[PDB]
Amino acid sequence: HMNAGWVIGVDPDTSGALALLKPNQPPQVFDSPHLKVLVGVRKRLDAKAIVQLLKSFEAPIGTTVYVEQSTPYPQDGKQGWWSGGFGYGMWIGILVASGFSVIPVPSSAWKSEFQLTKERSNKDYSRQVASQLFPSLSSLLKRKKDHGRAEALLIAAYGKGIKIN
Amino acid sequence: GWVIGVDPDTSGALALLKPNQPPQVFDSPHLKVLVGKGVRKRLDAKAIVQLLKSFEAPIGTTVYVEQSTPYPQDGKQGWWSGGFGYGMWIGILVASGFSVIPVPSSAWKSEFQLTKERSNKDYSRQVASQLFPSLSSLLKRKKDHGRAEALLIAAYGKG
DNA sequence: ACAACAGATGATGGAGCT
DNA sequence: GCCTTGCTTGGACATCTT
DNA sequence: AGCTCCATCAAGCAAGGC
DNA sequence: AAGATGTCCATCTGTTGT
Ligand SMILES: [Mg+2]
Ligand SMILES: [Mg+2]
Repeated sequence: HMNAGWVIGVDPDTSGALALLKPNQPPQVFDSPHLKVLVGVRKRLDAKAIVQLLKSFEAPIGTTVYVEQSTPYPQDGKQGWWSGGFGYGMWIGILVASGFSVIPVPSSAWKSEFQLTKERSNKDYSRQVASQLFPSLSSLLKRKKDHGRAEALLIAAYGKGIKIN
Repeated sequence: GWVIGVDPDTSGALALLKPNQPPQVFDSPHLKVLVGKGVRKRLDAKAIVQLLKSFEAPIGTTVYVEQSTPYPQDGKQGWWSGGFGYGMWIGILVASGFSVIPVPSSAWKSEFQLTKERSNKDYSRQVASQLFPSLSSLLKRKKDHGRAEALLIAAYGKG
């Protein structure tokens, strides 16, 4: 049956974001909190700020959350393979440990519902798509670096349409 | 008062040191996921959460987690699994209210001496079964490296 | 400083010394 | 079956096409 | 702060041995 | 049931441009 609860979508990359769709209320989008961690320095997801961001929502138990399940290319550096596994594994861990119902979503699935093929590609037009589905947040999607916000929104609007049990 | 040590890899362990109760080690629960062709073993986050909750440890108990630092020669997939296990344990632990402290693999050497010569083929399992003779039974097979590693991280944290 | 862009795809931690 | 050893170090996923 | 060394794994998948 | 085919990302580091 059709999901009437709260729907969250997560772009788990280190410049990713989380979108929160409540029924009958305006959509919201949040950039993922990060840290300067010395390794010199790079960005890691901030688990502590994430959990307190999730705590702030005060969502019901078992609220469904759709997490993009992404898969680096053979030519991407091993460091990026590591970071990829880290953000994904941290997001699942926090969400599962926080009582959310977690659904991984292949990148192809949500891009499929919104007709983001080679022509009119997701990188060049996903922000625009998110804008016209959620006009109230189009101010936060006016920049290239906001690609993450847009994906989180479209992952959420994808999962919203998935019938549940 | 309580000390937990965690080896975060796909066949790692978690060790739990209580005051006035014997020490304990647990294998990390895993499920089987289907990636590409064949199946991969991943940490089961649902089961880990249940495990921690069963401990009934004080709020904000300190958990030492071994840092994942793979070699250049290692495959990309193993870099990814490394980051995954590490980030998942960190996620679960922080969200469950524990206090996480990352520990490098070499950190326990400073307290208990280890060297490239006379390398740990089975050396780790010996140091842990010395320090925790209660559990010498569950350390007698090579597969039990991860349990020894969890214990030894725990003993570093405690010390 | 913040952003957009271009290009390759990459170890890391630590102790001793300058 | 499970345990150990030896070896490289690695795409995943959906869609056509036999 | 720099900069020399130098030590630290693991995943994943075939075979054998039991 | 397979097998070949197609089509998807991103990190991390400098460099340029607001
Ligand atoms: Mg992504
Ligand atoms: Mg280890």
